[PDB]
Amino acid sequence: MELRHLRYFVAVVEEQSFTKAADKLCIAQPPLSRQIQNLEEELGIQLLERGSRPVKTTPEGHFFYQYAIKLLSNVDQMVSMTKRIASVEKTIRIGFVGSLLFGLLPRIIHLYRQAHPNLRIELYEMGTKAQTEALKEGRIDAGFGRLKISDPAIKHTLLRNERLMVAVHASHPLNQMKDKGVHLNDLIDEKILLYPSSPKPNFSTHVMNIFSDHGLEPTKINEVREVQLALGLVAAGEGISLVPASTQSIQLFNLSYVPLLDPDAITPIYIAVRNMEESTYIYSLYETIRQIYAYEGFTE
Amino acid sequence: MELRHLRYFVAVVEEQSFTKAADKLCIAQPPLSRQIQNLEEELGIQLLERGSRPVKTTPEGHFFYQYAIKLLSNVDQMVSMTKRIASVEKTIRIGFVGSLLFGLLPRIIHLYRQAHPNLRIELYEMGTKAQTEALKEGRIDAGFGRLKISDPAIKHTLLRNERLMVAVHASHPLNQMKDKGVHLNDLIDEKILLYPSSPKPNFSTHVMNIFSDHGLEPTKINEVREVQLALGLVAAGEGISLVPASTQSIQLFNLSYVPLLDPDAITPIYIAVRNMEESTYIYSLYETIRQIYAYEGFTEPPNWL
Ligand SMILES: [Cl-]
Ligand SMILES: [Cl-]
Repeated sequence: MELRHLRYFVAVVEEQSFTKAADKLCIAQPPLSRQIQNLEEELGIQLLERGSRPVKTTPEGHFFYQYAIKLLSNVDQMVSMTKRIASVEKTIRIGFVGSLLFGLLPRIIHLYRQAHPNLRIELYEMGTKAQTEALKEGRIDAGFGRLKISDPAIKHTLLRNERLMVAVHASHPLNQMKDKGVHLNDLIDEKILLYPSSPKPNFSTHVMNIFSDHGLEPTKINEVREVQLALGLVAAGEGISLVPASTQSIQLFNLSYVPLLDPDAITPIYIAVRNMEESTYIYSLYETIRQIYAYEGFTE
Repeated sequence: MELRHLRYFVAVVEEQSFTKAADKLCIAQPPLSRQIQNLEEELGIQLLERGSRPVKTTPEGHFFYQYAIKLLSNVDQMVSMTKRIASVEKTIRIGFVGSLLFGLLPRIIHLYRQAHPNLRIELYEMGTKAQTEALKEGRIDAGFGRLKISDPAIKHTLLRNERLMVAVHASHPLNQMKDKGVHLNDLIDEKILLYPSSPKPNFSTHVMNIFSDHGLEPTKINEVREVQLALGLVAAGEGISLVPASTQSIQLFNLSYVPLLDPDAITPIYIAVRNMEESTYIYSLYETIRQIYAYEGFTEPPNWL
């Protein structure tokens, strides 16, 4: 078949008539019907319900239609992307901490891909310290993390203040405050599961920092390997855990998330680049972030 | 006898029923009638003509009733009167951490004082944790500190972000950077003097928080008793220290204060009050803070009114 067949079919489904679609396609109705008849026989499948006056699709017709608008949209994308390629083949390398996979970062990267069709993008999971060294050595070009950096060779900027939340078993008394929220102070005597167990500093450093900023130091603490351990163990009755809000991407039976009322019970997200960085590719990454944030209704 | 006896008797006389009086006093019938009996047997006279409904007094009981209600009334007046002659002098109690003595706090208090000449102002040196408990128990009315509070019964408000500075001996290599400043990262392998040694959390807890916020954990740390010890030992060649910028009120020979380039190398100042605080005395304290800040060229903290 040809793209003509797909375009002819889609117009008929959208206009809901053989003659009405012919007007927008600028052709006569007899040959338009033949093409669709030729498409159906070439497929050996009935796509349109015959013979409806306001034409309706069959089960396979509806399926083929949704596929077709997507395939024809890909052609449009192909053409548009080809005309905006960078002549010199570039690679951009991005470091990130694992917790960022649960929020906006992936769709930011995906959007970034589309802005530079021929750009090779390499993604590396690394902590903040590793990010700092990699940047200075030029092994990454941007790092996304949750900790501030002290280093004259690095420029870090606050992107957003994500809220912290408490993961609890549904039967925990604190789950009564699911819609109201609680204070860090309410958590002082709980069994608290910190994570990950990876090289420090990491997210568990931050959580304990947050308690410490409020004059608090929990003593019933257990460090577990990764987020899923923390949440799985909470779901199994082992205690509670503090998580970034986006970790709600994980929902488990009898696991519940409770908001925190302390204004500074937060986990900031930063972008780190080299101090003297001015690559258009990195400015473009910043704008992609801004684009996504705007769609989400963020400032900040 | 006790006042209880009088209240029980008065109730039976006034209701003319042991049941109606029992339901008025929120007690069972038996104790009511036994207690009156104890009174009657103690005084040696019959006060009530029991057996007859409605319940009425003897001649003796009728007289006793009149003295009893007056006596009970007199007791209530005694208590009310005693509450009246209790001190009319208003006292405001203010908690603060010692490091704030080097900055704007004393002049804020002095100005506050001038605004309220008949007010007793009491000042107590205490840490954020003790402040929090003192506020909840009403032992202070406002607390000034350098740490956030997590307690639903307390409201804390950021007043200003004070810069941290590095205190060094004048011959330290870091002091070659006095004009430009240095980074927290530059201090990681130095001998750092933390203070004070008073109950945690305190200023040393905050300094190490600042480091930890920036992924740093200095290992050459020595806790000393007080700020002057820290600065004195620096001046003596024992290491370096991190101080609030206002601590520059203390100047020692060959002691040099070096700026930090990290934007978040700061030590915030907070006022803490009870969650539902609305006393004009405290609003006035708060306005005094804003007036002093405006005079100093500091950004004013947000409006109360
Ligand atoms: Cl996010
Ligand atoms: Cl000050």
